[PDB]
Amino acid sequence: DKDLLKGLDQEQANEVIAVLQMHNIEANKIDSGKLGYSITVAEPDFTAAVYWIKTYQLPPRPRVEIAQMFPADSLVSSPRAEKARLYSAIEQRLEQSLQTMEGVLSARVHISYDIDAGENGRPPKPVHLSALAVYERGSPLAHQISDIKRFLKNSFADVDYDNISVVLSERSDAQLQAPGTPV
Amino acid sequence: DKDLLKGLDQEQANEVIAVLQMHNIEANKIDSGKLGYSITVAEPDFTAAVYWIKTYQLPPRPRVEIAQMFPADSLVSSPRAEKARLYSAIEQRLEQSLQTMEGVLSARVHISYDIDAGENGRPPKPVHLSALAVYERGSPLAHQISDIKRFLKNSFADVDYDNISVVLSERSDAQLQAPGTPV
Amino acid sequence: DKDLLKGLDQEQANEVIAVLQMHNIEANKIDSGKLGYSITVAEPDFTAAVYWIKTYQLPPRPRVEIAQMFPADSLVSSPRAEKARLYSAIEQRLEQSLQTMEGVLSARVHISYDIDAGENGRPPKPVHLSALAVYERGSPLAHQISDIKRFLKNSFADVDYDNISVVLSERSDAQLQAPGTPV
Amino acid sequence: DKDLLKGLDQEQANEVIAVLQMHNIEANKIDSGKLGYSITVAEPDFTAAVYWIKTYQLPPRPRVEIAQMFPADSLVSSPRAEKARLYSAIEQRLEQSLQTMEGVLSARVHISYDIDAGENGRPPKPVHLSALAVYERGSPLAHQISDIKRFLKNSFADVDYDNISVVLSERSDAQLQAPGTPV
Amino acid sequence: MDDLVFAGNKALYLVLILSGWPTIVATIIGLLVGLFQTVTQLQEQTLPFGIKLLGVCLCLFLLSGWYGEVLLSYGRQVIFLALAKG
Amino acid sequence: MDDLVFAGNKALYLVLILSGWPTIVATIIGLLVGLFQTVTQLQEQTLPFGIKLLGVCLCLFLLSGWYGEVLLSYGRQVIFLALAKG
Ligand SMILES: CCCCCCCCCCCC[N+](C)(C)[O-]
Ligand SMILES: CCCCCCCCCCCC[N+](C)(C)[O-]
Ligand SMILES: CCCCCCCCCCCC[N+](C)(C)[O-]
Ligand SMILES: CCCCCCCCCCCC[N+](C)(C)[O-]
Ligand SMILES: CCCCCCCCCCCC[N+](C)(C)[O-]
Repeated sequence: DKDLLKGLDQEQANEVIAVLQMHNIEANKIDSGKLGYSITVAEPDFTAAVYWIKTYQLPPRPRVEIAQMFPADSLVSSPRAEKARLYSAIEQRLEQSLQTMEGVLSARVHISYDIDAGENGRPPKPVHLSALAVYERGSPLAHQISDIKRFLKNSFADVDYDNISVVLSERSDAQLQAPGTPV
Repeated sequence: DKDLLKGLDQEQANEVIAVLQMHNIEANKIDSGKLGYSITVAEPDFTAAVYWIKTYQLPPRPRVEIAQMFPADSLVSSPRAEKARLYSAIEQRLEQSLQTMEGVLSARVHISYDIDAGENGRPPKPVHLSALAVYERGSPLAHQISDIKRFLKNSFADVDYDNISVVLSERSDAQLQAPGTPV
Repeated sequence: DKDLLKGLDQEQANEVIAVLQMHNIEANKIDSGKLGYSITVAEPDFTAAVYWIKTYQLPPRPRVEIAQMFPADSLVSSPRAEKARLYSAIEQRLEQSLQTMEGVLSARVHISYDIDAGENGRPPKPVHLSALAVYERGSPLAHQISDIKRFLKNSFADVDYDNISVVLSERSDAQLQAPGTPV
Repeated sequence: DKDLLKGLDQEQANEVIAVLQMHNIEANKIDSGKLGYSITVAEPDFTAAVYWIKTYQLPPRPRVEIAQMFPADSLVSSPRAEKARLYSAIEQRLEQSLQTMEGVLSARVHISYDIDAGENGRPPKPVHLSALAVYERGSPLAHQISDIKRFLKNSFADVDYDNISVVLSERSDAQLQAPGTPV
Repeated sequence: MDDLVFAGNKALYLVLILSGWPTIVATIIGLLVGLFQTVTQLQEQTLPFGIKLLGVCLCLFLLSGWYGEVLLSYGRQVIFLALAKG
Repeated sequence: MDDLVFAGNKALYLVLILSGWPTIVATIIGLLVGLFQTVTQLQEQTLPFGIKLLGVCLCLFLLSGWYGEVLLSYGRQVIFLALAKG
């Protein structure tokens, strides 16, 4: 067996396994504890596995949130930093609320950070919002965009339907059958 | 066997192997632990391997992000350094969101840093955006530029469709068959 | 065998090897560990090897980046220094993005450093950009300049097509066959 | 055998060998480690070798770069010093970029240091540029001046084609045959 | 109103920030020299002054720039708050 | 403003070097007279002051000509800068 990757996290490993199985590559996950997980494949599949790891840029980088840049361990933080932490917490709370709606599997939300020129004496600017979401198969997406827009509009003090962008997509085909073992 | 490279990391090694396999050069990856990975090839292929290493300038440099220039552990932070870390984190969070859209494999995003003036005295100037992305084979690229533009427009306080550039490309042919071993 | 060079690094060694092989000179690489790499050639080829080493000025110098002159790990940083590190990071991030376009092998980018005046009490000059790129054989260079210009224009707050210079070139012929051994 | 020089560096010794070989003088390079390299010739060639060492002023002095005058690590810097380090880095970066153009072997760049006056309360003068380059044999120099002018023009905020000087030269004949040994 | 309260608060905040570093180094030098004079028994009293003068002047050289950028930005801000009403 | 930068930095450098010499002399004398009291194990308040005064007066008798040269040079230079534009 040939080593593809070592020292992976659990949530990196399960993503790599998922992407290899989709292309009919049988892979194995091994746990070394403090050394993390290792991924191995057979030689006939080695070439393909390498090319897919390249194409998808695996393993995935960790997920980024703006509050990571303003750790709140400061001695004191400016208005600019406080207003950033605030907005970054509202974004996460909204994504978690949308995941509870009917038939939504996952979503992402973005808010226009007015903080760029907070506290230069000038007045603030109206807010804008963007959302992505994934639906179960057979959902009337067109009829479901209205609900999302309606829900988002009243979460903020001044928002116009014109300023809300919504993009929806359906889930891909289910991967239920196991890949074939090399002869 | 002749040594091409030593002391690589895991990402550098997999990128090298991928590019060599594409040109029909069979290569071997060896792990020395604390010394990293080593790459070796047969003599008949040594010349070619050297030429391709030179042409692609492997092994790749690590990826660059603007926040690396303004460590938060500094004794002092100015407004310029704070706004630099803010924009450097929004760019990354947009790239991570685009990777979730239907049929995208990877993407890159750029924002106009107006922070190179203090936003003082002179009023601030409108934002510009650029995006690059890669698509699965058989995608109507022309019809897909619209979605990206729509999604990006509302992510900031003031952006015009005229100020958004989008460049798309398709994935190359898959490298599935293994290279032949030298006689 | 005659010693040409000692204590080279890995990248220097592989550069020298590539240049010599192109001219039909068989060379050998030896590893001394903490003492680096050594390059040796046969006597019949010594004269030519010396002449080419002079002509190309090998071994290559380390690559220069502007931020090296204004290290961030320093007690205090003048505005000029911070304003310099910002640009010297944007340059590198654009190079790294261009390398991802279809068919490009490598690129270099340059930006006009307006920091060479503070422009305090003064209107800021417009930005100018220059770019160099190398393409795979059989690429329609003429039709590819447009994409690059379009992409670069929106990277900065105010850029005119007239202020963007682009120079393209094709890859040279591949060196695949091995050089002949002296009789 | 007579001693010409001792305690040389690697890159001094190689230049000396190259110049003696070009005039039909067979020379030998010896390594003493901590004592550096030594160069020896036969008595019949001693006179000629001394004449050429005088005429070319060998061994060469190291390259001079302006940043060596203004170290980054002094306690304090006036604006003039910082501004000089900045241009002293842009020169080196442009040289390294031009060396990647098609068929260029080596190049030199010079920039007008306006820094030697403040231009405070005053209009800062426009920039001037000079470049030297060496080409492989069979290059249409006349047609290649345009490319370099076009490329350098946009590297700075305000440059006129009139203010750019470019001087080109072809490579000399190749030294491939070895010199004859005294009878 | 809140603009008044904000600007007045910020004034004290800037005093604190700018003055803080010199007073820190003058403290640390005072403690170290005072200890040294107990570790080896010497009853001098100008030595602290001689050292701390060099200590304070050095960091005034270092921070000379940030001092002017902060005060300019503050002055522009308060002039805007005062005059730009509509 | 390279002129304001220069005149402002030089003023502080001149303060530091003009004042340093008397204080250095006073400190070295202070230490030696403090030591001698320890090796003699004999103690009084006044001996160090008495010697310090003489040490500083000699320092001034010697250097003072150079203090005048330095101050005149700076005095002219700043005036020429102030009225340089015309
Ligand atoms: C006894 C010295 C008291 C100095 C109080 C004022 C501190 C700021 C001095 C101006 C800024 C620093 N520098 C070096 C240009 O002078
Ligand atoms: C006592 C506060 C600290 C000293 C600095 C006072 C401000 C002086 C004027 C700053 C001018 C800045 N400059 C040269 C960029 O214009
Ligand atoms: C000797 C103590 C008083 C010296 C006062 C010098 C004032 C310099 C004002 C300008 C400071 C800011 N700077 C250097 C950027 O111009
Ligand atoms: C205790 C006296 C303090 C005087 C401070 C000024 C000293 C320098 C200027 C006076 C010099 C007099 N001198 C040496 C020319 O006679
Ligand atoms: C008793 C202390 C008197 C201090 C002031 C003495 C007068 C100023 C010095 C005048 C002479 C200056 N000098 C030495 C350059 O000629």
